[PDB]
Amino acid sequence: KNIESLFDYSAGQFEFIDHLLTMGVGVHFAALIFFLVVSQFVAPKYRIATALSCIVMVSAGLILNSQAVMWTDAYAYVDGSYQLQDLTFSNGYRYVNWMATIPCLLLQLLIVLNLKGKELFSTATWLILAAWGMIITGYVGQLYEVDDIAQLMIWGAVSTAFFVVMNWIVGTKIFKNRATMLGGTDSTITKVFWLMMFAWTLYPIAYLVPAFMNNADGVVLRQLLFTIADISSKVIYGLMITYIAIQQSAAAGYVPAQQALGRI
Ligand SMILES: *C/C=C(C)/C=C/C=C(C)/C=C/C1=C(C)CCCC1(C)C
Ligand SMILES: CCCCCCCC/C=C\CCCCCCCC(=O)O
Ligand SMILES: [Cl-]
Ligand SMILES: [Cl-]
Repeated sequence: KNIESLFDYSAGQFEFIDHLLTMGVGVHFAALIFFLVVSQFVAPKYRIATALSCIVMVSAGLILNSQAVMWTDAYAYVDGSYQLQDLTFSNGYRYVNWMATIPCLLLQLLIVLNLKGKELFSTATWLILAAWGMIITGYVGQLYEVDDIAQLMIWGAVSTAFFVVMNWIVGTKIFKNRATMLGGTDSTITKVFWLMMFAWTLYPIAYLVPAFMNNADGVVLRQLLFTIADISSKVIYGLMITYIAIQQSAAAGYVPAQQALGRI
């Protein structure tokens, strides 16, 4: 049902996609160790924001690892090209993983925004419901990326509605709570919003690839877009969230944070 299944791949195409996914695994697990070691310099009220980046690194790292092994399982070099064998490859498992990773990305944002108690629980709930609506409708949509492009588009429109409403909740909370933020991170959090808008918008662009580039090079482009988007939305984002957490920790008088920033 996926466009990947439609084509044979050149050695170049096949190896590049393998390299993209493998590099993706390496970057996320390398970043994992960074987040782990810097977590000790985060104050208790923010430390979970850094822990969530560790959780996202392993979650994303495992889905990329799984996609890479699925890629090599599904194809073999036969008569001059990589051709589909008995096992299958699908991006559908990415969508399932988003059900977990996207709530984690959203939660760590709410934490460094200094949301607490009732407002934190209510905002998280609405955000996660919006994200789940987006992911599920998008998942259904991509089941038709070969059979029914028109249906892919309509589910995509519904998904985009959830996306836009989710982004409005995010923007509203960021620009409202910006003032509460310490150590100059009221400025930094604004860049985080725009990083999110940019990186997350790459995913619906990837979703539309079967509509505007239905060929083997389109398959490569989609994996390339996922790689840019994953690294930006999880790793670069996590680094900024953790930077914000440490800076606010230091401004709040957390000595390990103050000492850590002092060494650099
Ligand atoms: C780390 C993974 C992330 C941040 C995934 C984000 C995914 C999206 C923003 C998905 C968006 C979609 C649409 C807005 C419409 C087309 C269907 C989706 C689910 C790809
Ligand atoms: C934050 C951005 C992260 C960037 C990750 C992507 C790094 C590698 C990017 C690709 C370089 C272009 C490779 C040339 C493609 C050759 C076409 C092909 O062989 O199929
Ligand atoms: Cl604290
Ligand atoms: Cl993920």
